[PDB]
Amino acid sequence: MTHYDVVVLGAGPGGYVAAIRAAQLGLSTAIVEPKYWGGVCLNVGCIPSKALLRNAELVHIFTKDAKAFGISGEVTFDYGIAYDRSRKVAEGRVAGVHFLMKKNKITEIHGYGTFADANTLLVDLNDGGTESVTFDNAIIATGSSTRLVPGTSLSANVVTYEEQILSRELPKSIIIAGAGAIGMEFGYVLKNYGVDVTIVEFLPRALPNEDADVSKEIEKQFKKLGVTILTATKVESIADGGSQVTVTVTKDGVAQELKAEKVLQAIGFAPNVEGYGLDKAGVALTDRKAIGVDDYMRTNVGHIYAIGDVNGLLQLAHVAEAQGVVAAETIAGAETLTLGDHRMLPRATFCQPNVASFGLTEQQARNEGYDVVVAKFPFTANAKAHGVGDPSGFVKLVADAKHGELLGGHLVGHDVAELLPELTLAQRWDLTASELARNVHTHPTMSEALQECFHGLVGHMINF
Amino acid sequence: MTHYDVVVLGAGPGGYVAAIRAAQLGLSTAIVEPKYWGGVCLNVGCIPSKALLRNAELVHIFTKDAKAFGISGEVTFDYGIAYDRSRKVAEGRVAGVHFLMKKNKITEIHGYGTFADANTLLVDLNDGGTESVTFDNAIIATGSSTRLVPGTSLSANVVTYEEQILSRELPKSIIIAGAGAIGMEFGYVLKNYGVDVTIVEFLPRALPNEDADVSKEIEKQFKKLGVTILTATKVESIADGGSQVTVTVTKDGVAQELKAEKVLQAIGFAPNVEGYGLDKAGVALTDRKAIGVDDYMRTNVGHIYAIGDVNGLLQLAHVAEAQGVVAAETIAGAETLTLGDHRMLPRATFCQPNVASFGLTEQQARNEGYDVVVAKFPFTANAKAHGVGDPSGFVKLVADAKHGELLGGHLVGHDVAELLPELTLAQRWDLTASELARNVHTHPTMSEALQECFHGLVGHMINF
Ligand SMILES: Cc1cc2nc3c(=O)[nH]c(=O)nc-3n(C[C@H](O)[C@H](O)[C@H](O)COP(=O)(O)OP(=O)(O)OC[C@H]3O[C@@H](n4cnc5c(N)ncnc54)[C@H](O)[C@@H]3O)c2cc1C
Ligand SMILES: Cc1cc2nc3c(=O)[nH]c(=O)nc-3n(C[C@H](O)[C@H](O)[C@H](O)COP(=O)(O)OP(=O)(O)OC[C@H]3O[C@@H](n4cnc5c(N)ncnc54)[C@H](O)[C@@H]3O)c2cc1C
Repeated sequence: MTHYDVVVLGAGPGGYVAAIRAAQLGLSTAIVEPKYWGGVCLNVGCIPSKALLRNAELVHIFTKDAKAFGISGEVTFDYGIAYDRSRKVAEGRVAGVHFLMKKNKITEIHGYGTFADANTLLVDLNDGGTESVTFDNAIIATGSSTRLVPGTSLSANVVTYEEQILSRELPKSIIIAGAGAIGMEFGYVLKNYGVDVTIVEFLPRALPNEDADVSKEIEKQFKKLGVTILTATKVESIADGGSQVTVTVTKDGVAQELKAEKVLQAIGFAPNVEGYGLDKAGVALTDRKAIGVDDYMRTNVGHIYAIGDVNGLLQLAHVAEAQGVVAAETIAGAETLTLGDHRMLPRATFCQPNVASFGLTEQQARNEGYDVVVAKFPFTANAKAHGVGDPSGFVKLVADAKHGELLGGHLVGHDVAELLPELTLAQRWDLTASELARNVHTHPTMSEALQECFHGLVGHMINF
Repeated sequence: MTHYDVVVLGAGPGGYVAAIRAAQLGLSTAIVEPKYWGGVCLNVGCIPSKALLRNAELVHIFTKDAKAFGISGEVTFDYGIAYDRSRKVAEGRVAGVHFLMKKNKITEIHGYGTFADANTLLVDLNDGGTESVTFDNAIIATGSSTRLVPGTSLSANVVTYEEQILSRELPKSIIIAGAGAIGMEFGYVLKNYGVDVTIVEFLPRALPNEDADVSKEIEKQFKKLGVTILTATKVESIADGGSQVTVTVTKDGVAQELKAEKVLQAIGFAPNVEGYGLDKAGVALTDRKAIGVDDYMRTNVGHIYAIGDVNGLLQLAHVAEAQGVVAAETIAGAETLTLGDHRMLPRATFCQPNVASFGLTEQQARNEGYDVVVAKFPFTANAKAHGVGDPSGFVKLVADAKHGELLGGHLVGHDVAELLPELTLAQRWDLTASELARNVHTHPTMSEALQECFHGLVGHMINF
């Protein structure tokens, strides 16, 4: 039936952006989405959570630091309003997507898509109808879905980020499976609102993907916040009894029964790869059930690309958009530039203090065989940190002794997730610590912490 | 009979930092300071003021968005406590300075220095003594002082940043002369604490040194705050009546009276150049009554350098430090790098929303015959901005069409002062919009605004 130069499956951060880039390159484009315009990110992930995170932060300040700031008076916080605001922000962002589609003359198709042929797509319109769509190129951005603990299932008390982020009421207590960004974030929010929070992690450290120093620090903050985190603990089963939930866990042989009114499943996310004829299109998967892809987001099938979480490279919004652009451009044959080693891409957990990082960890760089060089500067020695009321955290940078090329960056502190830009730019365009050390940073700011690390990397730090 | 390889006048940011770099380079160093160790910045400038801006920010967040965040109850902010914190933060930084002086084996000389020769310094010790010190090199970092309005004088109710920032009690009202960073910052603090603030600016724009777009925006914010700003108005005279101060001003060829309990004078700062025998050393001044220097902070006298506000290039703390390094490095004969066109150096106003900028403004870049290219991006289209509860402001970039080289950056919004690093690094190391547009930014962050501008600079944006 209808035909288009390019058709994207999914309107998440990766899908709607790849669609825009395709449109900007003069390519007839259409996007197929049945539910979430803006994907999980805008509707029930990035956007809404960051809103709640901010609310939780203020509850923290006007509580634990009220006296330190000369604040008096009895004050209370209604999570309901927090919830409502988060939904409003999301709602506004979603509206933006539809605007962008209209502005770029991108055709929207409201329904579920299924590959019938290598260049045909059968769509189940949300109105009940059904239309066939031919395409010379296709971009799969179907995202991913939360992976539950083997043997367990979702119920009224055992939920995923989705059902939890849409709850206007909070439980008296909760048990979170997974100490990843998403798990830590909910822990921060919930705890700040009076919910007893226990976080269980199979690996030996919270935020295991991060550098060991970062994990150790963020664990200090959470324990200080009142959150109970259990590492090297394995979740055996989750039994929802109605009045409460019993999660059996094991650690070094000993097994105990943890009970809470609710349990959030967040151990990981597995790409959505089944149910829409990926096999009929010819697209192959990986040993990890992820869509195989090359440096150009291209799949085993030439005209079919896979971007976003569906390829499991780095399940993060900005990555999905980045791959989307690389997908569209390469399709149009226009100038593009592969992202390269996806480990060099930035990431951040938005609890307070923030956790931001990129590249390899100290240990990682070592095992890799590089001539590792490390510099670490505490925020207790930063003026801005003291002025804002959060002197915690630090900036740890990793480079190679040869010419001083950055290998990675690991930060923890007040909104440090904004300090990554300079680092990645330098690593991507080969700017050594020597050049970084000659860049003047405004005073007084958190960024100065980076400047000192640049100095400690090259020669000696000044204000330390 | 004491002699040193290098002698530093003034212990402000540039001073003590210069002394530090010198020591690190194995140079016998001594620093002369009679009053403020850490200079105006750590004692009554940067440091203390930033802390006060943080308290004011929290007062603004509550009084205006308390319900928007679901905060219920009535609280009170005690400025006296805010004041006490600012002093603690300050004394902490000062104490740190002495630490670095000892750590680097730098000799502290407590007293006022006066030149007698090009290699001899007479010192009026604070203990009443009077000794002399010789040197092979000298670094003049005597900072600046408040330039009063012609014909006016200081008094009990007519003060400068020093008396103001050091007062624990607040006035019922105040008139601030000068809409520069310092003036605007004080307005914000005082207003948020219940004071009736009126700011008078000779020029037709607040923050006239910034880009017109930024000035307009910041002017709108302050109006909503309740701050009265009179631009294109000249202060004719200030009469301290004891129980009331009268400020005669002229706007539209018509003189009129403005009255308040106090009046802050902050129209500008003049480099400290007299009273310490600069002529005895034979150091020349510019037509602006500032110590002349070359790209290496070198004065007309070969072994005499001047850094900081004293040279009036760019009166800021990071600038002073950066110049100190170049100075000390040049003396020691170590590899260095000139800062270059000081106009490209970053600056920021720490009121909320912040104001951050660097390089040329749009109009300046045009007047200088550049093939100007601009890219603006609003924060209302930024996910993080909504999450934080302040989508106001924007990011304006200006570049040259030749190769997409950056000429200037002008931002306004939530703590945007932390977003300059990437921009100045690129401008300093010939990275263009094209390389900048290929740098992925963590989502969702304020820095994503930069990323959009980069795109709209190389061609077309994405989320707008
Ligand atoms: C609570 C939470 C917080 C997060 N916080 C962050 C953060 O701070 N930063 C960050 O970078 N990432 C964050 N993430 C992750 C981020 O949301 C994902 O990385 C991102 O959404 C992936 O984008 P995507 O476009 O690949 O897919 P998704 O956004 O998952 O979108 C896929 C879309 O495709 C549609 N679809 C699927 N199959 C079909 C089909 N067959 N036909 C038609 N449509 C289909 C779906 O309905 C869906 O809307 C967070 C996630 C969660 C759950
Ligand atoms: C209220 C206020 C807020 C500010 N906020 C900021 C901000 O947020 N960010 C920013 O970057 N800048 C800010 N500034 C500006 C910043 O403080 C100055 O740019 C910086 O202090 C200049 O450093 P300096 O070393 O040149 O001189 P100063 O710090 O002024 O120090 C000069 C020192 O020299 C000493 N001295 C003078 N003559 C002699 C002599 N003959 N012998 C011995 N010692 C002598 C003095 O006693 C003094 O301590 C602010 C300034 C004020 C007033």
